[PDB]
Amino acid sequence: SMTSHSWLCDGRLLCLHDPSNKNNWKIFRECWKQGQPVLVSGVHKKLKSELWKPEAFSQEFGDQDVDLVNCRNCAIISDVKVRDFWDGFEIICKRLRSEDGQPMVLKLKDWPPGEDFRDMMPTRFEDLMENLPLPEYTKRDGRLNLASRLPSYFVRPDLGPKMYNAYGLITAEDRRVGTTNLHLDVSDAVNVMVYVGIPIGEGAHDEEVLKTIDEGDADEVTKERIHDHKEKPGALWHIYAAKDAEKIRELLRKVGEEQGQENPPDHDPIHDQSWYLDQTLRKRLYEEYGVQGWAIVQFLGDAVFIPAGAPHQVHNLYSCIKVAEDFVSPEHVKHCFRLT
Ligand SMILES: CS(=O)(=O)N(CC(N)=O)C1CCCCC1
Ligand SMILES: [Cl-]
Ligand SMILES: [Cl-]
Ligand SMILES: [Cl-]
Ligand SMILES: [Cl-]
Ligand SMILES: [Mn+2]
Repeated sequence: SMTSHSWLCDGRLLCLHDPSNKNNWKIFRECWKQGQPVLVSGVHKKLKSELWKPEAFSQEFGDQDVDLVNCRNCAIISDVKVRDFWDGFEIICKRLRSEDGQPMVLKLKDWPPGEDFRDMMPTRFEDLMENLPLPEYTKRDGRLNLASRLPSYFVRPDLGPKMYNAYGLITAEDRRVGTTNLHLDVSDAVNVMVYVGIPIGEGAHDEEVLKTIDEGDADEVTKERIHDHKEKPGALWHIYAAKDAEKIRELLRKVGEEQGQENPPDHDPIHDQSWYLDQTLRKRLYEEYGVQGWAIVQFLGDAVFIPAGAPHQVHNLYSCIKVAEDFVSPEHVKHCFRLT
């Protein structure tokens, strides 16, 4: 039977089933006011799937100049063609190699650049914006989005959306690394998985993906989405309540000191965007500071709602294309106020 919703993270995470259901707000707003993230599945079935393929991005935009990051060591690969990234998205033997001769795990940095998404890709922009869930919250001019309505006493988000493109992490050592490191945003955001690329050549890399999800602390119902429904998993997220950010800063100041970093006692390890919380650090956060998070596996077509001020990190299981839009809900506008 079709149902309006279900629960993940043992009842702590709302999962809405129909992205275009006009009654979603009634269930959504109760969870959202308490500072929880929310998941909405099925957004891929609303989109024009031909507009979101890596081969199309390569063919249409391949000649533009970009920087990449090596996700294993944070090295920057300067001033290469965007086709050098896209043509290795799923075919492993086409990927740029490190000195060791291994194919690199790469992230495409700031592409499209700044606020240029709408100008460069007007048809993609239309397809996405017209199919975002909770549109009174997420559309540029929706009635519950205060972005366009606030004075300069509030930090206003840039014009979006922003695209996030990166390969999947592969090895046991890769389990300890992030695609995007732990950080927080002063605005709310919705992040949609529009494409998951399962590669070929080293195409049989299914079992380390399971160990990563398991060690990632994913719930039993989330593991049933793979084994029972054969949905494509993109990325493993950890999200923490805005109210726990200072306890996370205290853990990361202590670990920094243990590892011989030499940091003033007030510096901000979350703003630095330099940490990924691996299994050891997440267990220590829980045991020593009493802080619990949400471990979320974002499948193809899943939209993750991230509350303003909530620390979060992203670990790609396979190659992913994500598109995110910022918004300012009245529930969380305190997070972007420039005084007290
Ligand atoms: C110190 S901070 O965490 O960077 N911060 C203060 C601010 N004025 O932006 C806000 C960040 C969003 C959540 C509420 C706090
Ligand atoms: Cl809050
Ligand atoms: Cl376009
Ligand atoms: Cl809505
Ligand atoms: Cl990062
Ligand atoms: Mn973010």
